[PDB]
Amino acid sequence: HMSYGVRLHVWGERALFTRPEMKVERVSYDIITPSAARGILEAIHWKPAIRWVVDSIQVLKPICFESIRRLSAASISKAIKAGRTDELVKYVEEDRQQRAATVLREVGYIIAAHFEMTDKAGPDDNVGKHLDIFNRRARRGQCFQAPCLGTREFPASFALLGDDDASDPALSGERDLGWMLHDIDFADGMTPRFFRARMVDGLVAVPPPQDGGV
Repeated sequence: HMSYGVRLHVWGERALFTRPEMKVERVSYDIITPSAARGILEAIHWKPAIRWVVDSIQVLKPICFESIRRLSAASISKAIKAGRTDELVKYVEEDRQQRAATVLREVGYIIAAHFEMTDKAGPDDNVGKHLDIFNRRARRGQCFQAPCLGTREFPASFALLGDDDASDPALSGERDLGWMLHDIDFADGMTPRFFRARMVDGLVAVPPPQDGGV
């Protein structure tokens, strides 16, 4: 059993879909990953009975980045000159505490997903019930926890869209966004998988699990 697809407009001032291979600095992927999209639908509603599957992502806004940080050239110079490692250690600890990042700026996507009923489904569980809890909640802007744009420091706004339906020159045509995190192993909820994302007039089809992921 699967639901009809829902459609969820998500956006924010900033986003950070952390690239996993660069495990020192935090850099964002060019667009929301399927796992982060799944993770937003689950924030609105999830239960063991159900499995959210992301089918496609529509990028609404141009891909722009920004260097951001949450003690400078001359201070280093002076503390070395003054022979003060204590201050130099404080400056190092302090720099790490800014947790420098390269984040997406002013984003907005449309997530197209559905859920499938799981083997954890009880007699009281069905598509109708669970689809209606989701829609009621999304319409109302309420959720189990605040959805995020990749990391918890970036809250996700969202509105539910209707059933039906690319004019930005930056988004049109076929574009190869290359390899990116697809989603995490359902099984151990830890070992990541990847797919080559391709974008057509904003639309990025998302392969299912059993496929040329990794």
